[PDB]
Amino acid sequence: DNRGIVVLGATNRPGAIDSALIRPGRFDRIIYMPLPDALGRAKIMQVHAR
Amino acid sequence: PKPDTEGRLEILKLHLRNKQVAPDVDLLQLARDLPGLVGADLANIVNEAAMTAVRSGRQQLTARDIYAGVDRFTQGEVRPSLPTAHKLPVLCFAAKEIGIALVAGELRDRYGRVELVERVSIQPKGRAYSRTMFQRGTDEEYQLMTRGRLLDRIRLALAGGFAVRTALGEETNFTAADIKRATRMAKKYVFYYGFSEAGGAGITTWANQPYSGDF
Amino acid sequence: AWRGPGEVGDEDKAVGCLLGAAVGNVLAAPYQGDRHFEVIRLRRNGVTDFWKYDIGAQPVQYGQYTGDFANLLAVATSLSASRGVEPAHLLGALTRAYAEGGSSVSGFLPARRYSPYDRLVMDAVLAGTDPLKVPELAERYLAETTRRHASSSSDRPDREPHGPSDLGAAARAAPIGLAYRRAGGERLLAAVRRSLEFSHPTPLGLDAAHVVAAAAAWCGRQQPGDAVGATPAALLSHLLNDVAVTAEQCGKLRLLRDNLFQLDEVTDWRAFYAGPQWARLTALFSRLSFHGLATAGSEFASVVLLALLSSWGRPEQAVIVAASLGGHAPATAQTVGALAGTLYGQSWVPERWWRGLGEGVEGEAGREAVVQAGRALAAVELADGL
Repeated sequence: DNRGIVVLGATNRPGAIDSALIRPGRFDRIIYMPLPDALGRAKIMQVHAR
Repeated sequence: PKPDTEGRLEILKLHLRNKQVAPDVDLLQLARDLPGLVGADLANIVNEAAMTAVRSGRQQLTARDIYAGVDRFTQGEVRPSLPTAHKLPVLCFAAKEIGIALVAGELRDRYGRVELVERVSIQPKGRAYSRTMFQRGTDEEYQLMTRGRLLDRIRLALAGGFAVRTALGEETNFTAADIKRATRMAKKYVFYYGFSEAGGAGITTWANQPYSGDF
Repeated sequence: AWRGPGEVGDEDKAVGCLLGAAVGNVLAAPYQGDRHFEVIRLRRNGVTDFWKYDIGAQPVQYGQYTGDFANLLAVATSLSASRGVEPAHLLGALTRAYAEGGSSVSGFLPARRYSPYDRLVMDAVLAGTDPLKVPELAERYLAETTRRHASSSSDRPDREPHGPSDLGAAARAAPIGLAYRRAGGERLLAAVRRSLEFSHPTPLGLDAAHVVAAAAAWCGRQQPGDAVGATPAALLSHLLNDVAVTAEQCGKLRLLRDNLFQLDEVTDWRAFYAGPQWARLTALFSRLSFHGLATAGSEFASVVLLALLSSWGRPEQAVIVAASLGGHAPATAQTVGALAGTLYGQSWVPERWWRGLGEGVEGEAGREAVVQAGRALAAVELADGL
């Protein structure tokens, strides 16, 4: 019953992950959240600000 | 026993037995250039090559999608590119790799010990900003370190920093890592292997033999 | 120190005025925004040939000039057509030389490198804004940039004072000065004020363009012969006595007059860049410009006059020095070459620069179009205002 189930496995290591779960139908989706630059930082401050 | 060479060729052919492969992708060179890898990583590499070809809007032609699939799991993730603001980082992290590839080609001339350059990236993909990949020669060429091979390796180490210096007209910190590698290689050249002329025949009275990884 | 052809015809003078700006803008194109100590180490043999491997934001192709020389060429062609200064036709030619291709993302992504204020002004006059309300859309940032300068004193180009006191007013005033050369001084001042009515209405930009145009006019009048007319001190005295009204412009021109040693003939540029003459030149240039960036009109005109008069009698050395000074290198070298061409005709341009101009992406037809613009600038008549 994986209808709508979702697991976000926060990984602070890109190049060390189990070889079995990186297959299709599994943990094969990857999101590199980058550090913000000037624009992004500024917007964060403005959001907190208001 | 991890598969290698012929076993890696068999694994790559098994995972590419239902997908069209362009003739420009050297399967033997790809198998020799990916040592120690198993089927549980080559399947992912072929998978990501197929998905990159699908996202590229064409069939699996050219070697760039295969190289991107290899890079996605050897140098994981893709960092944002170098900024176009200011001409410093695009010049430094192109000059070092251009100089390394140029020195590799020049040492492939005359001597021939230095292997050919596969690619230079300069797009940051994980823990690094630029790369130079070397077309790993066959084994039994790596089972023995020669004096000329070590000299060529020292030159290839110094090449990136001296190329950055030649491009900028200025010394940078890019020579620090190259100096750190080349000094260790030169100490192995002089002391342990005894390739130098120290004492008139190269045999020093002291050498630092490396220890095992079990410590 | 007098070149060679002691008498130069007006045709040769005007074609040299166009071609010196052409070769300066092409030669100093990849060094925009770089500093002099970075430039003299990038090009250790000197900036003597056109560069083929620009790697910057908008990589300038081999033999290609930038938007500053595009605006100068548009000003020259519009002035030759109108026999004077008419702002409507001037902006028509400026926009015709601006909308030559790009990507409407709609900043239009111009084919050549353009100043930020120049791009803003052209986009505003192409966006329906009338070309007399400068602060209506030209105070986008600028005033907000001054309000944002309250906690930073950077020399970064993003914080350079680009606006109505920019150098684009004085970068394209040399054709106006050469056309209004024998029509007097007051009419030349009126022509310059007509020319900058849509982009640079400030007294600082007006004085910068006035100094440049008056120098161009003067250069056109005198001939490269005896030192009675060939004297940088006389040019500076004439500019100070007749053209320089503002305080900062006056002070920069006197700071030039006091100093201004004459550079010797230079063969080994690698040895020259490590020499006391280049050290003194860089010290004076750093006194006349903030951190190598003469964004202000007074600083830019003083830097142009320094690069032109410090190597008096060697216009090629002047253009190379202005290219190697960095900062706003293409506009500075274009203005120095334009003044050197108003002085000397088409005989000092080396065959390497001729072949590089001809063999580039803006070549053959472009080089002969620059020559034809010079011919039209020589052949245009005005009868003291027409």
